[PDB]
Amino acid sequence: MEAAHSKSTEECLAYFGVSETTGLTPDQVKRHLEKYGHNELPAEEGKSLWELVIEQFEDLLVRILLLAACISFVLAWFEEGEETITAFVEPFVILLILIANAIVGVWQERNAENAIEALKEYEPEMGKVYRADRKSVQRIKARDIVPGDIVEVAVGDKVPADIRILSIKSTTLRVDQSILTGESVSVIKHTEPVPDPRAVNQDKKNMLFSGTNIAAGKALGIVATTGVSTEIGKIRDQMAATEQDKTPLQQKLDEFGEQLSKVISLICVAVWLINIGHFNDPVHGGSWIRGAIYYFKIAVALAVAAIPEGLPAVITTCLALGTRRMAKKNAIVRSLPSVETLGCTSVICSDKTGTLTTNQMSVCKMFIIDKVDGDFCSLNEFSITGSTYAPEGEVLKNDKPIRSGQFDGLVELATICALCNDSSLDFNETKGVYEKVGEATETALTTLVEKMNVFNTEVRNLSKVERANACNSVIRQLMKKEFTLEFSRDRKSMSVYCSPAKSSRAAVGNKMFVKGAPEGVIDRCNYVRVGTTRVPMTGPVKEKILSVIKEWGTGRDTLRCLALATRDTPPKREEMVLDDSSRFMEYETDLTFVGVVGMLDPPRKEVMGSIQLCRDAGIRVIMITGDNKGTAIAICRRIGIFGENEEVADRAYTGREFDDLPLAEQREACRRACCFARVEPSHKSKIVEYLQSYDEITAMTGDGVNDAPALKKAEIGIAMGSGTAVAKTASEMVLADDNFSTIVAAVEEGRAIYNNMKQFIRYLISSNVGEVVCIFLTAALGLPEALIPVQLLWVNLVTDGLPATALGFNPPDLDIMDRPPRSPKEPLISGWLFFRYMAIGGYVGAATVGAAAWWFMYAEDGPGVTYHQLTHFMQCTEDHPHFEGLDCEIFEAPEPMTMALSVLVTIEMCNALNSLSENQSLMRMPPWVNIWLLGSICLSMSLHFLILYVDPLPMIFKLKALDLTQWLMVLKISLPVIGLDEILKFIARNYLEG
Ligand SMILES: Nc1ncnc2c1ncn2[C@@H]1O[C@H](COP(=O)(O)OP(=O)(O)CP(=O)(O)O)[C@H]2OC3(O[C@H]21)C([N+](=O)[O-])=CC(=[N+]([O-])O)C=C3[N+](=O)[O-]
Ligand SMILES: [K+]
Ligand SMILES: [Mg+2]
Ligand SMILES: [Mg+2]
Ligand SMILES: [Mg+2]
Repeated sequence: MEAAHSKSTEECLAYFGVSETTGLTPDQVKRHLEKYGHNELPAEEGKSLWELVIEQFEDLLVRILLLAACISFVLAWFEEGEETITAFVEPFVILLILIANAIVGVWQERNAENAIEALKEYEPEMGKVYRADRKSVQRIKARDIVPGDIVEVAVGDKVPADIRILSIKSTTLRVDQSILTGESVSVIKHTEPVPDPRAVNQDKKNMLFSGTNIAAGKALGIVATTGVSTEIGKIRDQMAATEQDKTPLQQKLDEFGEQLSKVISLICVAVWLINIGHFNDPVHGGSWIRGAIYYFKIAVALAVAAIPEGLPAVITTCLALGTRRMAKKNAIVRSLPSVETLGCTSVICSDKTGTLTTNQMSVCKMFIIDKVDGDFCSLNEFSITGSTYAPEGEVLKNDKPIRSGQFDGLVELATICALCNDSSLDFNETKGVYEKVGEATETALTTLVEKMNVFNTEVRNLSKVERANACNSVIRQLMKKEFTLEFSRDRKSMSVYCSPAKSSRAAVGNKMFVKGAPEGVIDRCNYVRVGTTRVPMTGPVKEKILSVIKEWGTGRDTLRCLALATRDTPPKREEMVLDDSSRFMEYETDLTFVGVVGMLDPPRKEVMGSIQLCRDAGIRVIMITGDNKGTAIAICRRIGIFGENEEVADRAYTGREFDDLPLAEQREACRRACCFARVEPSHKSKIVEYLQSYDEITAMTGDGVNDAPALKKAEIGIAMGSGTAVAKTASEMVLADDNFSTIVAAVEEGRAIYNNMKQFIRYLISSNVGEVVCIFLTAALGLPEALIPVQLLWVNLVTDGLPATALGFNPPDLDIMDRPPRSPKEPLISGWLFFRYMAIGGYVGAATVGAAAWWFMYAEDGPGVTYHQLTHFMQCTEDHPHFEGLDCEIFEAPEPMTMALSVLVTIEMCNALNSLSENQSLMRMPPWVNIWLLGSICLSMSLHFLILYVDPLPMIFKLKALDLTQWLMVLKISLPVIGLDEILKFIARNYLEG
């Protein structure tokens, strides 16, 4: 039954056909279960199935490397008639890397969700119904509640379904709806229909919503909606329809691959076309394969040589360590490339209740009467530190710690807060936090008493369980609560009747403690207490009170105020009737004013500073709450979204205000406004969608069910640890300790990750360029091969593979978060940076062939051949006239190849130092800054000196120990690459941009 809110109670009972007193007949229950089903959502699919491994292979970089692994495998398997390993090793080790690259991927999010599921422990939901089976109320399974079921709820009960209220057994019924509507205060329910057409759940005050909590009172209702049809279920399907693209980092790596897939196709056809004349016609050789496609085969192999091969591992490595860093900061991350997405965020959309605030009422201000000199009235005002239900906090007077006990007025103020209270404080030892029992407004008073400690009770050696109501149990030993006068709307206050206990100080008679709305309570006061003494209510005194209450009610410190009073001479209890609550206001007269407490749903202490750090980084914060506008504006002014006296007007919109604007004017209002209040869960995603329409990477921070669709819509969703389950599943990042200052740390991380990522990409791609140039120059000049694929394989994975990993530990700049977020359209690799590594890449290729050629001609240790003999080494034969005094085996010597390899590994160690910064000289920013890099240089160089002197390795890498003087030549070739990059860096500093 949809829209049950807009229909009368008797109209709802007719829809299912069930008496209010009897209940559902088992015949009806059986029919109502086949026409509506079980009250539950589809099974939780937070299980990482083994089909989600293909998601790790959606990255085309891995796919390119996978494709390059397959086209490097086939040409060596069916050709050349050689089953050696040299051509076979690279095919499977690439495949061995990729399968291992996918391991960490499906293990990270698996380890993540196992920590997210740990956040909420199993507490099976139940429900209380009335049926024709038994007259007594029977507690049944929550899932077995059908629409049309007569359901009663009491204080503390979690509403099992979307229920239309029928009758409120108590005077008033308060319902906490923070997790669904973001409403900071509990709502009072009625039974009358709401004929509002465009009504939000917040306007539907005649129904109970599933998932919400009952604050106070009890009522009996009719279930109008169950299962996925409920307001929670509607959102579950709402986010199920919500679709998001790949993470900004993941899609930025993809476009780099599309650029690398082009040069892979470019050099594949370039080598194929330059050898024209030989191709496009069958020549002497290769008749088994028509067309002589031999030139195509060597072109494909050369294209594969351009792939950094080791790169898809060094990237995942960098993200992996950056993830556990956040884990140290109690931040759980779903996907690996989601650790960067917060580093390129332009707008952070945050929810209010539960996210920006603790969602726990806290008494922060509090005053009593100090002196009454007829015309002069002074007050004793106090401040209370805290922001949670925890008994942790001290009472201050004029920002100085005081003992509440030495104030007689405060002792009585506590006595009222402890006795006139139907709520308690409990310590959830499972979650390790303090939770409320009943109404938040009263629990705040309970917390206040525990913090005050008016009798100075030692509580040091008490467990957190019995600490929750320690100071309150001391007060409750003094007076005996005879009965309580429940809250009523016409009066807006409540009171309790108390008689002394244990005959202690029986000189005084019974008392009556009252609390309620200030103006209403004070109007019924005739006396004000000054410590222990009482004086009449004078005009000036009356004014001094109301002036402060009005001040605390608005402005700088907008609070929820509450006046506290006692009735020194209460009526005899036999002359009081507790049947009609309209008599209660009269009983609460001739009162004595004691004091007033100020409370609010306070912002988290880390929120204000975090917002400023985001602003300094150029990240605009925007509040999106379902709470009323007044509270929203007030919170914004405290955290720094708005100024103390800043004129908001159309920088803040409500649900209706925003829904009345045309679509064109709606998206333009999302770049101006920074506060949207009284907002449906639908609008939250729409605001995110609008910000994304201007190509802005926007984040979302929430905790409630109404935040779920927006948490999923954003590029990155951030869920609070003390939030709903659906919010946790809809997000990628989960703050485990609700620390808001973790976000700004995840921004610095994401900016440090991306910057370092550009570095070891440029570092690895430059090496492969040199290799391609080397292989090409060899085939161009007809020289002996300088580098064999087995050597380059070892290099790109080990020797310059892990120094690239050490580049992921480059120190963050000081100007890392004083600059705006990077541009979305801005590419990972630019045309300038392309030329930059292509220039040093070209040098590497020319240096490698030059090193080997040096050994053949001008090296004293070498044969000293001429250039013609070197370029015609294949025409060499025994006793060849043009090769006099030379063995043709000298062109297969391992010594010149060692030169080409030692010049390659050394030129990368120098390039590693240049890869420290992008535009900073080594003279300005010294190379001894990164100690992680230097360690990688030594280890890789250690292996290089290990790969020459060990003896078995030179026999498989075709190498030999280098000469003591020949090493000096290597340094005279490798070192200039520093000066090359230093030149490129020089015309970058204030010459490329200045
Ligand atoms: N309009 C109203 N309708 C119903 N109750 C009201 C009320 N206005 C105040 N109260 C009751 O007045 C107090 C101050 O209002 P506050 O928080 O400053 O709001 P204001 O700005 O002054 C008025 P606004 O809505 O036009 O903006 C409130 O405390 C309790 O009920 C409230 C309460 N509770 O959970 O909220 C619980 C409770 N018990 O016992 O559980 C008792 C209250 N009480 O007053 O006794
Ligand atoms: K997300
Ligand atoms: Mg290779
Ligand atoms: Mg919230
Ligand atoms: Mg108000």
